[PDB]
Amino acid sequence: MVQRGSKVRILRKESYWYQEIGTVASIDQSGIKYPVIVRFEKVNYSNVNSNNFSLDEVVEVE
Amino acid sequence: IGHLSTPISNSSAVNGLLANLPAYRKGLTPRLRGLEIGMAHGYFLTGPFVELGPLRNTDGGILYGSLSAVGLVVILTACLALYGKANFSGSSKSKDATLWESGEGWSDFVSGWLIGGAGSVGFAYLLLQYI
Amino acid sequence: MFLISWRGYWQELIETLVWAHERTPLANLVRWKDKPVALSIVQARLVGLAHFAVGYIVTYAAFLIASTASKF
Amino acid sequence: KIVIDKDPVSTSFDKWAVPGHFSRTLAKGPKTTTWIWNLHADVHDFDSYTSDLEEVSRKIFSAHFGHLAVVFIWLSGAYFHGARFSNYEAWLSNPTTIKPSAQVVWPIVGQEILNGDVGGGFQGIQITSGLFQMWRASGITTELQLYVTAIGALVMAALMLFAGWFHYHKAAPKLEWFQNAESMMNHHLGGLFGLGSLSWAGHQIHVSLPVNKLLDSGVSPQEIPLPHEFILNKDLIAQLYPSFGQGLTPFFTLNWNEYSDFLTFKGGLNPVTGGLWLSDSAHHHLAIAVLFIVAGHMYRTNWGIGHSMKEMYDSHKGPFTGEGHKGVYEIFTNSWHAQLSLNLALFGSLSIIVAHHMYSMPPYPYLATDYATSLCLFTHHVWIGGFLIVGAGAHAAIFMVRDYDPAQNYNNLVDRVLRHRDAIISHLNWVCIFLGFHSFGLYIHNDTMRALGRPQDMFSDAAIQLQPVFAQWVQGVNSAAAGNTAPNALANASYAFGGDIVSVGGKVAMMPISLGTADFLVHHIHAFTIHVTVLILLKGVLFARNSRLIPDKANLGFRFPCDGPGRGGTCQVSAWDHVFLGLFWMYNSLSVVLFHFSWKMQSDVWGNVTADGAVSHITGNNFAQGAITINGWLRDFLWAQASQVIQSYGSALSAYGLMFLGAHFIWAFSLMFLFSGRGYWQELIESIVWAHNKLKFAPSIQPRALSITQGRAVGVAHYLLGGIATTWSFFHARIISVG
Amino acid sequence: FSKYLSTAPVIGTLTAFFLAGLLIEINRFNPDLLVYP
Amino acid sequence: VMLASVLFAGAVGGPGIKMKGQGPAWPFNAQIPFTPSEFLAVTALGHIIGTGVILGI
Amino acid sequence: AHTVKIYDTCIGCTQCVRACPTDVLEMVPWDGCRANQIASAPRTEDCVGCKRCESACPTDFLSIRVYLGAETTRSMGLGY
Amino acid sequence: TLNLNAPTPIFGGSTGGLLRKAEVEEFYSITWTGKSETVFELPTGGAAIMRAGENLLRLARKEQCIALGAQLKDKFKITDYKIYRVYPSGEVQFLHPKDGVFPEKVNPGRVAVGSNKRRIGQNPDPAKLKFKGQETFDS
Ligand code: CLA
Ligand code: CLA
Ligand SMILES: CC1=C(C/C=C(\C)CCC[C@H](C)CCC[C@H](C)CCCC(C)C)C(=O)c2ccccc2C1=O
Ligand SMILES: CC1=C(C/C=C(\C)CCC[C@H](C)CCC[C@H](C)CCCC(C)C)C(=O)c2ccccc2C1=O
Repeated sequence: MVQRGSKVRILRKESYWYQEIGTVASIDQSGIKYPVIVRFEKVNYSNVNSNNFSLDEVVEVE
Repeated sequence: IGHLSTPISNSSAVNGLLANLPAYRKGLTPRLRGLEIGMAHGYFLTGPFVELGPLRNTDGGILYGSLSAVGLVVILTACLALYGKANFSGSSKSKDATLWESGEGWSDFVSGWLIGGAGSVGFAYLLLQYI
Repeated sequence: MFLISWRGYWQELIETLVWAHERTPLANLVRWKDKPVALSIVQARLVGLAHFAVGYIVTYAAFLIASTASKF
Repeated sequence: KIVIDKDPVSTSFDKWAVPGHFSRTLAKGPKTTTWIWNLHADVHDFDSYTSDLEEVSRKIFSAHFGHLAVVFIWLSGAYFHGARFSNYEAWLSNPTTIKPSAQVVWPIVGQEILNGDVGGGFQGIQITSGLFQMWRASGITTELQLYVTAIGALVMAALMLFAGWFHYHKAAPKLEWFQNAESMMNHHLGGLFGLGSLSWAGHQIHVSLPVNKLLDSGVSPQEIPLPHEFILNKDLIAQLYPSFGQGLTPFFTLNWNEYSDFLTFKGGLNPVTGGLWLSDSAHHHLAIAVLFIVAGHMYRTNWGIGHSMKEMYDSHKGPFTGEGHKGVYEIFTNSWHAQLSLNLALFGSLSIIVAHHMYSMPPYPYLATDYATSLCLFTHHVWIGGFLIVGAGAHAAIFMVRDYDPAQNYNNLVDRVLRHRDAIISHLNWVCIFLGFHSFGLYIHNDTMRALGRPQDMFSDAAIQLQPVFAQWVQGVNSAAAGNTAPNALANASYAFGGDIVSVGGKVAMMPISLGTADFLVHHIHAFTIHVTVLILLKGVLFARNSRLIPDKANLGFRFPCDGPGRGGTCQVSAWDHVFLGLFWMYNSLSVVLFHFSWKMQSDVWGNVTADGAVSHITGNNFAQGAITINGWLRDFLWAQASQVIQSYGSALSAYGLMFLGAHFIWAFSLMFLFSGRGYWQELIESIVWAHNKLKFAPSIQPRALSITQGRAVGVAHYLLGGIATTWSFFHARIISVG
Repeated sequence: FSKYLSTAPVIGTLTAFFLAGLLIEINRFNPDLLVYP
Repeated sequence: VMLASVLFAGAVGGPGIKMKGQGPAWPFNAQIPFTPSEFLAVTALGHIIGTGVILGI
Repeated sequence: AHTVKIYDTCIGCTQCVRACPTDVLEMVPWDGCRANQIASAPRTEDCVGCKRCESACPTDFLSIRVYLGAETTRSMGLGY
Repeated sequence: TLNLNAPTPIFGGSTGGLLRKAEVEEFYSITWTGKSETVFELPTGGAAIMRAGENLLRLARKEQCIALGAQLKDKFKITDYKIYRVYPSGEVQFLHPKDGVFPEKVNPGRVAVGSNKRRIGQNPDPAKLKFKGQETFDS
């Protein structure tokens, strides 16, 4: 279980920020798949900084 | 309206020349309009070959120049045969049903181009070497 | 030409040559069966590289032969 | 009506800190490294971020002051280096023998070998800019007059730079001060062009003509009185052309015939120098002034009399062309790009007209015998002119994307050209293919005929002749025109059409450039290569908004790389990419014009004259039978005349040899950007960010590959720089050695 | 203006102006340094 | 000749002027027509026509 | 025709639909939640393959993909 | 339906539109009501004038209809554009709005066509689907 503000590492192998550190901005309090919103320092090639991940793709390195 | 209307678009001075050439003329059969097309193009095509040739100051130059021009007409008979073999497959009908739209007469057109093309190449060989 | 210039210049150049062929009398009658398009993106990378590679090799083989056969 | 605003922009350094301050897209910080190139791309494009035409035009006005500053700064350096570091004083005593020189090189690592034996007791770089011949025609005899002019340009540079600060930060004019085109045309015609040619006509009479009358009498540059003495001492201006003793009474009483000795129509070349007669050019700009001052009283202002350009276009409409020119005035007083493209077209079209009128009618004394300068003066202004014509097709395309309004343009002359653009482009498409076959193929024919041992079947002068009869006739009506249809002129407009050989020193100043079978071929190469260059640029203009392929190409922009790999692939569809492709073709077109020029003159025109009168040219009349085949263009021009740019190592011409190979590098380096694409490098950089992220020091400004539009731009920039600077080095190292 | 001189193009230029002029003045008093003597 | 050319410019080019009645007025506010904008116009044109006429003959 | 497949990491942002120049895409309600949406491509025969729907998807490595298949007259974008 | 005949805008021009492809198979027509007599750019060349209308325009491509249908929603705010594709010498009537609403708006009753119940990193290798009729993205 990840909470907001927690510094996570992404295990989604397709992501631009795979195996990189980001801070969770929020989690969605419903049963929606991919609820974990992580904000990253580094922008991807579409110059965005957020994505929706699941709890299986993140860890709790804090 | 989809087509542009310039003042010289749809002018009767050039719409009358188009309607009377042997590609759009109404009275002709495909054997005749292949002959009229073939007689005109074979007549001038021997022009550049006898005056601009690899051999021009020879015995010698009027025949071999006109031998080259009938060489084009026998090449272009194949092109008119191959265009008819390809574009009219099964004699593919369309909305207009002319010689150009559906096939419907096409084997006669190529022979008409063959007869008039080889004619006027040889006909202009008479007016240059002789006459 | 196939390396520097790329495709959608030529696709918009053929869309006017298609027009000028469909509106020219005595040639409006002759019709293609294949709609003319530009060479594809992967296609003219190969076409540009082929002309590059043949021209690379043909030029040296003419120079390497004639610069040595003239003197030995 | 002058209307301004008082202090709209403060003079602060708060925005000097932040780069990218002007736009909402920038100044947030570079998250990637494209921002470093996004910043330098859209700075001087004021129209994108600022959405007020009043604010946009104030930026544009005060920026030309900054460009006026850098030209004056550059002009002062032209005058300073002629004052300090030049042999201009020794050159006036012997102008044929001594090579013109400035730019002494410092005694460091070995580049002081470039300070060569250039003439007299001076050592420096033999320059090819013609400033020595321009300053002699201006009358300058000592270096003090060059030194004060270098100071005079720097104070003028500060004057323009202050005026750009003042007219944006302090007193910025409103929009209505800029939209007054009739008062602007009135002022620039009579004031800038008329008084500028009236006041320069004053210099050529009082200053240039007296000192040159003694210089072509050949006394000394020291014995000649200073040019203020020709204003003060009226006895001194009376011993040479004694019509100054009557004053301005021939002028006001219309008895202008008394000025027949310093306002002539002699019209030839000086037999002592080989330049135009200065009394012709004195009479010239005086006649140009009155034509320009009178024409500046044409357009209407706040005094009622005068033409209105808005009502000349209304009721200039025919039956072919619909609503006529109605709307082109309102387009031209609102679009800054349509004003830019048209003023760029005829600035670059003029710059090639300047090149053609200056090798054949050499305006300056000892410019014609200076083959080292007359070729570089031609090849410069041709090259300057072709860049500006590509900027015409560029900025006409930027007009179409955001300044074109369909509501203002219904059935006018912009609408009706954008409605039959498929008829314009395809008829332009055919005439390139007709000209490419029937001009280049006549070289391919002549290659194949001379290779096969058939020299009687090619197109030559001892073969199937293609004589240029439409140009040889015009050579006849202009060579026999002095005395018959221009009866007051003593000699012809030029010696290039027909006339004697003017021989100044031992060398040809000018001689009749004949036209033959080869000249038919190259002038149709020129006709071909220009028509393709038009075809790419005009396709970009007419299809800048839409096509059958992409119907919303103006919603995507003037400068975007592609609409994807769909529709078969839509790479280089935008209006920017046609400017990118036309740059090579402009490079392709102009480089033949400069290859045509450099060998036409060396074989038929330029050369030496013996003591009897026979001419022996430079390359020895080998343009006639060599320049009809591509092999003769390779063997007798590019291989035979680059024998001075490669044998130049170890001599004073060595920096031409180093610029030769060094520009072959930058040209070939450009193909790395042109032939390849971006997405290779963006995954190659992903291996290099890893090897920096491994050692924990990867930059926070994330490295990106250059964009698709930038990779095209950085490849065309090094392409032109690589080939022009090769042609720069080949031309300079050749004609310095032989001419 | 001092915060302007800390920006990348100017401080990329004046240090390159410094490091070039370092190398320029070296070859004036110490010319033609092939090897260490 | 020159004084005739100002009348020839004032009779032909005079009614050619499209905008009439503008300023400035005459300095004594007189009831004189052809306002001194137009008088400087036809005299300059009269000096233009009268110059080529004199030099042409 | 080109194949367009929409993956379940979509968020109902509706950005790829309004960036389509040939009106291929549309929004549809989702089964398991019945509140959020997903894009859908019921008109893949109209797809030219411009990949503008991938330039507008905000998810990291976009939820809608375009695989350029066989080229018909629509997907070639031909006016003839 | 298409409501042909409907008045073409007052245009007279455009070489660049509706050539021989239209008469054999598949041309398109966009129909709208323009609430002025104002000028608008065409995808062919630029002007016509929109009628009071019932305005109709016969275009060559669907891509040219949505480009014009975007201009009427942008510049004139007339979003009532209703494109079609023709009969016997055409294919499919009533192309847009396909379900009575714009595609960016949600409408129940639509079915998720082309949906995948997986991510893109969960796509199989092509070696697993080698020598089969399955493709590496279809489900
Ligand atoms: C000297 C005092 C001074 C000061 C403090 C300012 C300050 C300002 N100016 Mg002003 N201005 C000035 C004089 C000054 N200006 C002058 C002399 C001109 C005439 C050129 C202008 C014309 C002008 C315009 C049109 C604009 C400004 C703007 C600005 C504001 C932002 C500019 C900026 O941050 O980039 C600083 C820029 C630089 C450091 C680059 C200067 C480039 C110089 C001029 C030429 C360099 C080319 C050179 C020849 C290099 C060639 C290549 C090389 C390799 C050889 C800032 C308040 C902008 C503004 O107010 O936006 C709202 C704006 O649009 N100024
Ligand atoms: C030297 C290399 C080269 C060549 C030969 C061409 C040729 C052409 N370019 Mg290309 N181009 C080039 C470099 C070249 N370009 C580069 C580097 C770029 C990137 C900037 C471009 C980008 C470009 C643009 C943007 C455009 C062109 C266009 C054209 C065509 C002009 C039409 C014409 O006159 O054809 C005449 C044909 C020739 C001169 C070829 C000579 C061959 C002889 C005469 C005939 C062949 C002999 C024989 C019959 C062969 C058949 C026998 C065999 C089958 C057995 C022509 C095909 C333009 C176009 O297509 O518009 C119509 C156009 O708009 N090119
Ligand atoms: C000229 C050009 C075209 C237009 C080329 C076309 C339409 C093909 C025209 C070639 C004609 C048919 C002549 C080709 C004949 C060859 C000599 C032989 C071909 C037959 C082989 C199978 C042997 C592109 O489509 C293109 C696309 C992408 C990048 C660059 C370019 C590009 O440069
Ligand atoms: C080489 C190449 C690249 C890679 C080139 C890049 C990334 C440019 C980077 C090179 C510059 C020189 C990096 C500059 C870094 C610093 C500014 C250096 C500062 C040093 C100071 C002392 C001045 C592309 O991105 C590309 C894209 C599209 C088509 C072709 C190409 C292409 O050919």
